[PDB]
Amino acid sequence: HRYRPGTVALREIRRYQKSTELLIRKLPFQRLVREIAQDFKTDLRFQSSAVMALQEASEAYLVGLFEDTNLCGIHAKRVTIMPKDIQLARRIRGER
Amino acid sequence: PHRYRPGTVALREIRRYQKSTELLIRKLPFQRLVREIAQDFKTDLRFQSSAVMALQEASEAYLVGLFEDTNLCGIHAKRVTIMPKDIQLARRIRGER
Amino acid sequence: TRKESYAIYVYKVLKQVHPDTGISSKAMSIMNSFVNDVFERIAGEASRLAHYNKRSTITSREIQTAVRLLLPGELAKHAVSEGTKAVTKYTSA
Amino acid sequence: SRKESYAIYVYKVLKQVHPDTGISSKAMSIMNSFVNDVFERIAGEASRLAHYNKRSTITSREIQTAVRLLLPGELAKHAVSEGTKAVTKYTSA
Amino acid sequence: AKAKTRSSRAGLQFPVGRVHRLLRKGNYAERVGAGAPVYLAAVLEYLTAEILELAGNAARDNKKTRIIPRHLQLAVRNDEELNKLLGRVTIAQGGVLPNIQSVLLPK
Amino acid sequence: AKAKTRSSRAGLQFPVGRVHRLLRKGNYAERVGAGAPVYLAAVLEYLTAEILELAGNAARDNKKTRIIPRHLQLAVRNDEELNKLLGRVTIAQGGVLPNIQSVLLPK
Amino acid sequence: RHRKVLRDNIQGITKPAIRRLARRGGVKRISGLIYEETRGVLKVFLENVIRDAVTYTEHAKRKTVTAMDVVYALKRQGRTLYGFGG
Amino acid sequence: KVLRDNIQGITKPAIRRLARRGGVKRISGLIYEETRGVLKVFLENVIRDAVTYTEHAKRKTVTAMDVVYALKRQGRTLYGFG
Amino acid sequence: GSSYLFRIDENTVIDATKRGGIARFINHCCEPSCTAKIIKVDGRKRIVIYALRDIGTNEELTYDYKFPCLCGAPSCKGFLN
DNA sequence: TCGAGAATCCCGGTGCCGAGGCCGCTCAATTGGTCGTAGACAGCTCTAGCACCGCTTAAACGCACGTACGCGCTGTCCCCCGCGTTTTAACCGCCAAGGGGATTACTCCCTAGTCTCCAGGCACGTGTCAGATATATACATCCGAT
DNA sequence: ATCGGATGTATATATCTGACACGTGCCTGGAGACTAGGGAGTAATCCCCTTGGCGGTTAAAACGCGGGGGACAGCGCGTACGTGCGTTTAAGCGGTGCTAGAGCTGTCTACGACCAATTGAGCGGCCTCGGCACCGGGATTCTCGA
Ligand SMILES: C[S@@+](CC[C@H](N)C(=O)[O-])C[C@H]1O[C@@H](n2cnc3c(N)ncnc32)[C@H](O)[C@@H]1O
Ligand SMILES: [Zn+2]
Repeated sequence: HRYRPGTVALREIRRYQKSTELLIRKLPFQRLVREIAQDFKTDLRFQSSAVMALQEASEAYLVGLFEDTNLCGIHAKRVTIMPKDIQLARRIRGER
Repeated sequence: PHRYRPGTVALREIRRYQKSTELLIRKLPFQRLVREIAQDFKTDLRFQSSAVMALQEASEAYLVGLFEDTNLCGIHAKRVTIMPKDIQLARRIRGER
Repeated sequence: TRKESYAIYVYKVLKQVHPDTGISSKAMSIMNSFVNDVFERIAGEASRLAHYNKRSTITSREIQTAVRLLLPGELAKHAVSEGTKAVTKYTSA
Repeated sequence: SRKESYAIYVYKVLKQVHPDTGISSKAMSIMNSFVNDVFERIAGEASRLAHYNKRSTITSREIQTAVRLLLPGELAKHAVSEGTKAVTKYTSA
Repeated sequence: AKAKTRSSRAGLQFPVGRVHRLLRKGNYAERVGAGAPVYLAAVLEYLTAEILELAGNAARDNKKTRIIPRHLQLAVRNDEELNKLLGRVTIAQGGVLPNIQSVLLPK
Repeated sequence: AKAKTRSSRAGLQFPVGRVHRLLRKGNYAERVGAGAPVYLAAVLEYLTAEILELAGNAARDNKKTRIIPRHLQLAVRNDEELNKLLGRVTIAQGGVLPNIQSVLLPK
Repeated sequence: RHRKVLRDNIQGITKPAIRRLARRGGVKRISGLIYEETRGVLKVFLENVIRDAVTYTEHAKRKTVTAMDVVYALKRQGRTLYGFGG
Repeated sequence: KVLRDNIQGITKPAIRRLARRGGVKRISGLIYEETRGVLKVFLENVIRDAVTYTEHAKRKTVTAMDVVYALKRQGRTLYGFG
Repeated sequence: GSSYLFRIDENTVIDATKRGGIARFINHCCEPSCTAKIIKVDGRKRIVIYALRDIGTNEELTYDYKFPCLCGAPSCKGFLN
C-alpha cells in the first residue's frame, strides 16, 4: 500500500547485489555492438560468444563506475547521483 | 600598513610555482627519509646520488598529481579548502587504497 | 584438432583440498584462464629481469625474484617457501 | 666502455625541423629515453600479434598494426603513412 | 618417489613438462634453466590451491557442492591479498561483493 | 640515393642498423623480417620529429634558443595526441601545465 | 541483400536497465539526466574496445570478431577478463 | 645509526609548496599528516621494488636504473634518468 | 591614409604598404585579442602575432597598437591614443 | 571608481661552463654468399553465424501523485592566511678514505640439441546426481494507526 | 514505546534434466642418454663514487598574532524522483533453413639465418666559445584602502 519513498530501493539493491545474471538484455545490446562496429569495418560477423564478452566486461565496468559515482555523491553530502558526479569519477580516474 | 587580502598571496604563489620547475622538497630531508625506509628492507645500502633524485622527482610529481585530484574533489563539494576527507576520496577513486 | 587446458591439473588440486567438492564448466574456464595469467605475469617479469642484468638464462633465481615482486606480501612469503621446498625435493630426490 | 645511445640521431632531427636551436643534455636524456620507451611498446605489442596468430616473424605488417593499436587517432594515421613511404624507398632503391 | 613425469619427482600436481615447453616457445629468454619450470609449477600449484581452498570454502556457506563462478568472486574479493593480485580483473558472470554504503542505510 | 647505411637507402635519420640489432638481441620474436626495422625506424623518426617540432615551437615562445625539459612538458601536455601517448609518464624536472580551476579565481 | 544503416540502437540501453546497473553498484536515487549520460559513457567504452577488437581481426585476416580477440582487446587496456580464455 | 621520525623533515611549508603546484588555494591543516601518510605509503612501494632489483643483481647500491624499473613496474615511468 | 609601418627595434620598421603579408590587415581595437611579441629566428627578428583568448570561427581579430576608435566598442578610449 | 604601494616584468651588462665542433679509432654495420623452412598460396569440408517466424509474456512505457530531498539563504564561529621576529639546519664547499662496482681472465658445468621411447592425457561416449524450477510455508522487516 | 496485518524472504519436498564425473582408446609429447659448448661463476685488480665531517652563510622554517572568511548547521521551499497501476511492444525461444567464412591439409616458392671478409660511421676524448644565469634601473601594473 504505497510503501515508503526509498525502501523499495533498498529491497531492490539487496536483490541485485545477491544475484549475478546479466542486466542489460541480450538483443538490444547485440544491436548496439553491430552499430558501433560499422564505423571500423563494414559487414562484420560477431562470433556469438563475443557479444557476451562485450557484455560481461561492459556492465562490470558500468557497475564499477556507479560504485565510484556513489562515493563522490555521498562526498557532496547527498544521496542523489547526478551528471556532475560521473564526470568527476571519470576525470579523477584518468579517462579524460 | 599595506595589507595583502586573505587570498592573493595564494593566487600569486599558484602562478609562481606552476611557472617553475625546480624541486620543492629540500634534498637533505629527502636523502635521510629514503634511507629510513631502505633500512627496513636491506641493511647498509648505499644509494647512488642520482637514485635519490630519481625518487624525489617521482614523488614530487606524484603528490602534485594527487593535489590536482583533491581540488577537483573539493570544488565538487562547493568548497575552496581541501580536507583529509578528499585525499581519502581521490585515492579511493583512483584505485590506490 | 586438440586444445590443451589446465583443466585436469586444476581438478586434482580441487580434490586435494576439498575432496567431495566438484566444479562447474564455466568456473573451470576461469581457473583455466587464471593459471595462464599468473604465468605471463611471472614469466614476463622474470624475462625483463633477466634482460636488465644482461643474463640470458631464466634460472630458478629469477622466479624467486619475480614472485617477490608481483605477489603482494603474505602470498610472497608463502610461494617462495613453496618453491624452494619443491626445488630441493626435485634435486635431492 | 661503449654505452651507445640515440644521442646523435635525435640531433640530426633537431637540425632538420629547427635548424638554429640546440638541446640541453637533460632534454637529450629525455629523448634518449623516449625512443627507448616507444620501442618497447611497439616491439612489445608486435611480439604478441606475431604470437597470437601462431606466426613466428615480426614482419613489417605487425609494426603497422602495433602502431595502429598504440598511437591514438591522428598520430596513427600519419605514422602509418610515414612507414609505407619509407619502406617503399627501401624496396625499390 | 618416482622417476618419470618430473612433477612426480618434484611432488606437484601441475606439469613441469608443459611449463618447460611454455618457457621456450613463448620466447621469454634465450635459455631457460632446469630448475626454473620446477619453481614456476610449484607457484602455480600454490595459487591454484589458495583459490580453490577459498572457493569451495564459500561453496559450503551457500551450501552447494560444485563451484559456480559466483563463488570465485566471493573467494577473490573477500581476500585481503588476492584482491591486490587480481585487482584489475573482472571474473565473468561473477556478481559483486555484497555491500551498501552505510550512510544509505535507514535510521 | 645511396647504397651503404640502410637509413640512407630509406631516407631516414634514425638508424635501421641499430633497430635491426635491437629486434634480435632483445628477443621479441624468433625471426624479424627485413622490412620490419625500416618501418619501425620511420615511426621513431616521426614521433621524435613531432615532439621536437612542438618542443622548439614552445622554445620560441619562451624566447630561448635551446630546449630545456620544461619545454618538453609544455609540448607534451598541451598536445592531446601526445598527451594520450604519454599519459602515465612523468618528465623529470619538467613542471606542470599552468592552470587554475576557475572557481578559485576572484570575482 | 539488405543495406541497413543501423542508427539509434543506443536507445535500447533502456532507462530501466541503467536503473538495475545502478542497483548493483549500490546507489539509491538516480537523477533524470543520468540516462542520457551513461549512454554517452557506454558508447565511449564500446568504441575503444571494438576499435581494438576489429584491428586484431583485421590484422588476422578474418571477418569474425571472435572472443579471443575481444579478450585481447580488453587485456591491452588493463581490464583483463577471465572466462573466455586468457 | 637506526633513525626514526625523519618524515617530519618533509615540513609544513614543503607540503604546501607542493600543493600550490597542484593549484590549490586553501589547505586545511589536517592535510599535513594525511600527506605524510601518503608519501610514506608511496615510497614503501617504490623502494621495496627498488631494493629487489639490487638484491637480484647482488649489489649494495641502489643505482639509478633500479628505481626506474621499479617505477615502470607500478604504472608510472620516469623519462630522464636512463 | 593608413599606418602600414611597424617597429621591431627603434631603428627599423616593417613597411606594409606595397609589400607585406596578410598580417597587416587586422585593425585596431582597444580591447585586445592579439599581441605581437618580437622573437628572434637565427639572428634576425621576425614579428609574430599570437592570440590572447580563444578566438572562434570567423570571430574578427583585434590588435592594440600602443603608440577615433571606430570599433563600436563602448569599453574603450574614444580615440586611438 | 581611485592614488599609494609593491611585486612582477623587462631590459640591460658581465661571467660561467657546458653545449658543439673536431681528432683519432675500434667494432658494429654491410654484404655476399648458402640453406631450409616459415608463410603463402589454393582447396575443401563444415559449422557456426545469420535470417526468419510464431509465440508468450516479462518487461518497458506512460501517467498520476505526493513526498522527501536538493537547493538556497541565512548566521555563526572558528580556523586559516598573513606577517614579523627569531631560530636552525640546509647548502655549498671543502676535506679524505675506502668500499664496492667494473672489468679481466681462466675455467667448468649446465643445457641445448638430438635421438629413442612410451604413456599421459587428450577427445569421445558414457550414465547419474546435484541442480533449478515447481510449490506451499514460517516469519523478518515494514507500515498505517495507535 | 507497539499493535495488525502483511508480505515478500528465506526455509523445506518433489522430481525431472541435461550438465558433469567417469570409462576406452591412442597418440604425441614428455623422459633419458649424451654430446659439444658457451655462459655463468669465481677469482683477480683498481679506482670511482659514496659515506663522513666540517666550517662556514643564511634562506628558510618555526612560532606567535590578529582578523577575516569560509565552513557548517539550520530552515524552508518546490520540484522532481519514486511508487505503482495499468498497458502495451518487443525479447526471448525454439525451430528450420542456409551459407559464408573458419579451419585444416598440402604443396611450393621466397627469404631470413648464418657464415665470413671488409671497413667506415660512431663513440670517446679535447678544446672552445656563446647561451643563459645573475643582478640593476625603471616602467608597468596589479591590487587596496581609501
Ligand atoms: C595599422 S593600419 C590597419 C590596417 C588597415 N585597416 C587595413 O586593413 O588595410 C591603420 C588603419 O586602421 C584604421 N584604424 C586605426 N584605428 C582604428 C580603430 N580604433 N578602429 C577602427 N579602425 C582603426 C585607420 O583608418 C588606419 O587607416
Ligand atoms: Zn572600440
